[PDB]
Amino acid sequence: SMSSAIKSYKSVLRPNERKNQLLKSTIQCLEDGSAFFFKMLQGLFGGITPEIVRFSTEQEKQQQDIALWCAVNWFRPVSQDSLTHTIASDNLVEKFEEYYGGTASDAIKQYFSASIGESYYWNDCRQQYYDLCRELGVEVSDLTHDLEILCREKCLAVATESNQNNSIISVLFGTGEKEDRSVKLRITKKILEAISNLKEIPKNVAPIQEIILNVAKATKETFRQVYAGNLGAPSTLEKFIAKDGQKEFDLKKLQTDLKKVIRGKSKERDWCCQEELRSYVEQNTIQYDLWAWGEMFNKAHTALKIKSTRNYNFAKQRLEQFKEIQSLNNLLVVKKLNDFFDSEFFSGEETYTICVHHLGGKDLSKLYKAWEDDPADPENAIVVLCDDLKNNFKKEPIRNILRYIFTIRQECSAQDILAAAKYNQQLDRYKSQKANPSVLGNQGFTWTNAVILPEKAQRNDRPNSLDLRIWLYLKLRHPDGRWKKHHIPFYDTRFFQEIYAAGNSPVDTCQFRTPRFGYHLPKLTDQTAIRVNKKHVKAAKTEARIRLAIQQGTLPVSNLKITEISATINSKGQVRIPVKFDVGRQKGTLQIGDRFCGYDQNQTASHAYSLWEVVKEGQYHKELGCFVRFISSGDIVSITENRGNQFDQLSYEGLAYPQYADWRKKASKFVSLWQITKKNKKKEIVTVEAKEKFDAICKYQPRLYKFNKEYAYLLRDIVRGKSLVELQQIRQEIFRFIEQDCGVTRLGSLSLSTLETVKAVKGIIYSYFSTALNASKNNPISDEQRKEFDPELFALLEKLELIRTRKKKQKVERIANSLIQTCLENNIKFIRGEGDLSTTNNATKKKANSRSMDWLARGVFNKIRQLAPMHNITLFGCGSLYTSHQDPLVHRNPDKAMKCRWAAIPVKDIGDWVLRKLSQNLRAKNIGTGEYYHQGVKEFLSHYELQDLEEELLKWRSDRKSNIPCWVLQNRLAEKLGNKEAVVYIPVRGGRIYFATHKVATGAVSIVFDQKQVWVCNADHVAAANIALTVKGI
RNA sequence: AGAAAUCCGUCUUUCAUUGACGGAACAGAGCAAGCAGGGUGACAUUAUU
DNA sequence: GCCGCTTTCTT
DNA sequence: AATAATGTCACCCTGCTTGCTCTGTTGAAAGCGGC
DNA sequence: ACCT
Ligand SMILES: [Mg+2]
Ligand SMILES: [Mg+2]
Ligand SMILES: [Mg+2]
Repeated sequence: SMSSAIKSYKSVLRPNERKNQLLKSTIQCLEDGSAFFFKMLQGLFGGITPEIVRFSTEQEKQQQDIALWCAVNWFRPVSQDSLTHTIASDNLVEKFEEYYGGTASDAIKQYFSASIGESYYWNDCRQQYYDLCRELGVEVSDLTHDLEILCREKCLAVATESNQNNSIISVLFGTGEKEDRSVKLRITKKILEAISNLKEIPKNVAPIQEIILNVAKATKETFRQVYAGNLGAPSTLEKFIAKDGQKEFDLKKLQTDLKKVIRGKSKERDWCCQEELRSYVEQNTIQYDLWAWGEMFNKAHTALKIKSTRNYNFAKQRLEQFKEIQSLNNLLVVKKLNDFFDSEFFSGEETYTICVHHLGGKDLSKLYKAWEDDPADPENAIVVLCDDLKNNFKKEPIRNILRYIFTIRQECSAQDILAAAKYNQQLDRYKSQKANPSVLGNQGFTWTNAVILPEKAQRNDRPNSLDLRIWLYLKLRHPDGRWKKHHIPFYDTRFFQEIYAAGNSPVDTCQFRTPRFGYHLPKLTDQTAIRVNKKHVKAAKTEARIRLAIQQGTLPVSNLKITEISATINSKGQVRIPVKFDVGRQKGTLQIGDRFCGYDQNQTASHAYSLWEVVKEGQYHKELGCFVRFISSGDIVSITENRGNQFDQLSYEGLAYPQYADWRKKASKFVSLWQITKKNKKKEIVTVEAKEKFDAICKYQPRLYKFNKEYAYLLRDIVRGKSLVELQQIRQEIFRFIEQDCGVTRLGSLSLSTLETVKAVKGIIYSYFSTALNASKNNPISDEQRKEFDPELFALLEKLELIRTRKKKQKVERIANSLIQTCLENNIKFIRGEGDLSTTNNATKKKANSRSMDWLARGVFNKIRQLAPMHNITLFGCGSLYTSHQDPLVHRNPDKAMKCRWAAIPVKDIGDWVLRKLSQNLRAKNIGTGEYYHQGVKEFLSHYELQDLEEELLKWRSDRKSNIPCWVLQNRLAEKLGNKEAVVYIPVRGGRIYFATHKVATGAVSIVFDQKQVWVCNADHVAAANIALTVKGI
């Protein structure tokens, strides 16, 4: 079938005063009718029955909890604006049972027992339904009968059966002739009859078309008139009659569609309360208008259905969580675990929830073993495990909690202790968990056929200024209630460029006139002569280029064949323009010649991509079950130029050290004048001269943006113990750093490091405000106070955060663009990406969590997911586990194959940290990836013939005076490699080098290491290859 | 149908009226975390009496 | 053919 | 032993800040009468 | 496990 995607444009409307008033009144009208339908539909959904739900969910393959669907429609947490019949949560269960005829299910119990925010209140929508029946002056059974018709006609969304657009307005309040349903039902039933018992199932549809025409007593030219009275969109049966006749016949499918029609049309639409309901709606809104009532209904109905569905799923989830909690609730082990706070191993003012990560997690087991194996030295076992654990990502255990656990290890096993910690976390999260309130929301309203078509646009073009206006033609409601259409303009140079400007190209047709869709605008020259206001130049430039393209006759004509464009408008005048377009036919599974890629997301280094082809002959891959060939690997990059020099906006690290001496000098003059205040001995004040820290920062010659982050921290430290006078002087320095020369307000790339730098600068200003206003636990400060004290610098807080927000949005867009453009250029139809990456969690260090917040792994994946189907490129998510260590084309071909990662360190640069890592890795044989790094250390010693060192290398702990020095390893390696500048391969986690069996990374070179031929590859390119080769779902 | 308008943004000790460039959007609810001060509380290294 | 309205469509 | 420097780790608070998921929307396709 |  033909796949499609959606692009869109967003601007603000510019109506004159009179039309602005009309638009304001029309939107207010639509909004008030929306609130009315919201309350009325809340009432009507309060009125559904178990048997309506049963009928709507009946063909569902998984059985639905009908009682729970009833519940999520009968009782809703709601806002004060729709609260009509307050119910205490106490009574929820009881009242539900009264309505349901039986005991409330456990999932329903979880839904009722869940928390709600303070501005929300439980509302009994079934009582609201009864009172609505009274207001309408109809019997309850009558309105319920009409509700059954509505839910059968798909006019309302019930459970898993979605609504049929806005059809409710036409079906219930429409003024026109309707279908002859009995005719369609008879014809459909006999057609299913006739095709039920065929003694020869034809391969083509011609005999079946014969049968249908004979039953319907019509010809191919009269079937529509006979069957549907020439009314409505063509049915499946009409289009079956329309088919060629040599086309193949799917008997199963025709029977399925005919059964659908018999099921949906067996009961007629005989309303009981139609005219009451129409009078009610019209009195509470405006005189009947299909479009306007449709918009009101759409807003209200969407708002209600999304929350009912979410609460259904949430209640099921909550029941599962509750059963998991009550399962591992070992009363005694939990109680003694928490008795840690009531024991003298804790002297804190307050307690806190004990979690798995506070215990070391699984490794608590190991610790118990130590205690079994060497009692009466428990402190050393604790210290050894803690040192072995320490990870730059995971949060370290609480030493006293482990100390107290030793006390009770005879009574409480390791597994029961970790079960108890898991129970603590799960119960806490279960208790704060909140049900979802039904609220109208602030969605806008859509006018259909609102944009004047580009080829019909009124254009007041000048020789040097194209008419840049796009006009909507909208029906608006006047004070007398009359609807009239008015022209309202808006500007969008991107919508102008991509679609709306009048193309004149003799030979070119494209979908969107922008580079990623294959079109580039002409270059501006010395003849361009742009003379506009300063605040329009960029827009002017785009206009100029389009003008040039029209003058050259090279502006492509849009091939989208747009016949109507709709516009969605809100109360603030903003307009949204959706454009749907076809992207090609749906792809089949991998053929030979199909190309696919994978991408690896990195933080400090570039995202990597790896490009592969399915081949007829070549290297076989089991998991793909095909032959594959490596095309190429690379770094994801987004270059822009400054007078010929290139910059990767994604990775640029700013000026090298020697190139910003002046800037550094200025910072230097400041720090020589100041000192850091510190008072954590007693209340006595300790002074250190800031230059000490500044020299330390400048010692290892960082590049510009790292330097700026480090200097931001320094400034914050300088600001900490000062007085107001001092702060006034310091305020002058803070402004110079932020605003001039190399400050984040003029320089900084889209790199993660730059975002962290801007965050550190915000930290400076935050510390300024905290110290100035004497902040404390008993004296919290607010934004009101901060703004009153120093409005300008408080404004800089928001400005810096907006800078970060804009950087991050632009960055996500640019990463997706670079990868998609790589795919288009290398004819890639499939992308694999890690859909698995961590966001943030209590078990992770706050520094790593903050970095991950600025990393935006999920956002990047979502953006690639958004852009890929716009070029018929499929994106698959895959689990990220072990993708950095698998050996490409060897792992799962046929067996599991993994290796450590390596770094290329010059021998002179081999410091005590290398020994730390080497020692740790060697004495680190364990489950998971440690085994591969222990193996890598083994191979390292073998290759460099340093095995004699292994022994003492294993006794290496940090700070031991009898540790082997760096000069030892450096001198052996320089003995063997000849000099001090030759590289040494070291196994280190996160290293950028992978020793691959195969040449699976562009630019790899083969060496022999530990008597093994192996390709020295970029580790992230290896990871991208691993991701590309994965087939398993996430 | 009313000549005005950066649609929204990015890079650069380069800030550009011919510099180089990028983007489907929107609503509500929910969840997860971060920071600046301030408190608590454990450990570890130095360097001494 | 267009506009503005109706209806049904099982995608 | 014991004091005090400097660093690590964690746990809490007030009042702000952020990213991510969920469940949805931005209709399709035909005829009619009046232009 | 990703992430260094
Ligand atoms: Mg990865
Ligand atoms: Mg700038
Ligand atoms: Mg990687």
